[PDB]
Amino acid sequence: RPTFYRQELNKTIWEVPERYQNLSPVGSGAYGSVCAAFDTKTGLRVAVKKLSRPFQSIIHAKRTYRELRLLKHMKHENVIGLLDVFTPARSLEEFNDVYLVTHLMGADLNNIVKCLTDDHVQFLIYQILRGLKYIHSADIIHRDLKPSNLAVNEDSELKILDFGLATRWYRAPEIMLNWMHYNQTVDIWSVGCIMAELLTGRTLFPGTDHIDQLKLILRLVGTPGAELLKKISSESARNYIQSLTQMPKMNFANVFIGANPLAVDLLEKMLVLDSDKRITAAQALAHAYFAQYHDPDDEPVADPYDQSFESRDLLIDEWKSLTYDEVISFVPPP
Ligand SMILES: O=c1cc(C(F)(F)F)c2c(-c3cccc(C(F)(F)F)c3)n[nH]c2[nH]1
Repeated sequence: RPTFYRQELNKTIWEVPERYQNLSPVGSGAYGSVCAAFDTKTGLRVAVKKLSRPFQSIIHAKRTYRELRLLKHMKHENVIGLLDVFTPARSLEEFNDVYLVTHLMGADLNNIVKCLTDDHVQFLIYQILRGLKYIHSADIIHRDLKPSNLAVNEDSELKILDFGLATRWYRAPEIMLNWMHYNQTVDIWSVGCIMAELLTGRTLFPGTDHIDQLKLILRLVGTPGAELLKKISSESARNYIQSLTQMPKMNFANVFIGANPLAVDLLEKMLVLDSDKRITAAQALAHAYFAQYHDPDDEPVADPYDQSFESRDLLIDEWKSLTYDEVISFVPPP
């Protein structure tokens, strides 16, 4: 056990081992607090997230467990992964705080949209796909892909954060409609919204609520055709969709006027209404538009990921304790 030490950071008390010096705040919400820090052990500058109220309820105890499990598993250069996880507690008894350490990045991909040429787009969307491809392959849906959770370095290396746990502007139509069985291509939808915005400077679907959000989607990709109408289970949804004014599928080359044609082509493939026909992350990597970056032996997939716990209803002391085992078994990466 290393030697810890204490300090007050704004509202919160922080108790981090001595290897992290010069804590400084960076942002905080109901995620927890994040500080910037120096890691003496590795020379790296890191982000340290102190979780807010890790075990208030059954749903926070599960959230905490899930998030430790996700971070422990992600090892890929376009996806955040865990440098360290630690607590001040020295037994299960006194365990009430969990800290996660990851590579610092602070800028997010919005902090760029308000500053975006063609090759900059290519490199940025190719990286997101290369990380979705890894993510999807362990059988995980990000579910909330959006500019603010895509972090970029000063040399424009990109990493996905906040995966698996979950702004309406980037959600697929099927989620707006509440479909309970959506597949991984909801993430590819959002990628489609994000590349649009980068090439043009504008939000593609700045819906002002969820009905609006959908009006604006169907305006570009058209109302459902019969092949798709026939796969909708839900009475009420079928009825919703089918009761709007019929809208034709727009020509993307008009709407994206003078974008690279290759880029317009990819969009047209990401933004298919029918989620069964949307391109996949692995197939999009092979698309013409990443001609300059695509390499099939440098686009790895993930180890299997045991998500069997998502269907367990456990006590608050049980997730707490499963988390604890996970903090303990943590083997730092090389
Ligand atoms: O019970 C359901 C409910 C839905 C729900 F998405 F519509 F809600 C669906 C969908 C589905 C998929 C993609 C896009 C759409 C669209 F946005 F075009 F309407 C619907 N496929 N199958 C369903 N079965």
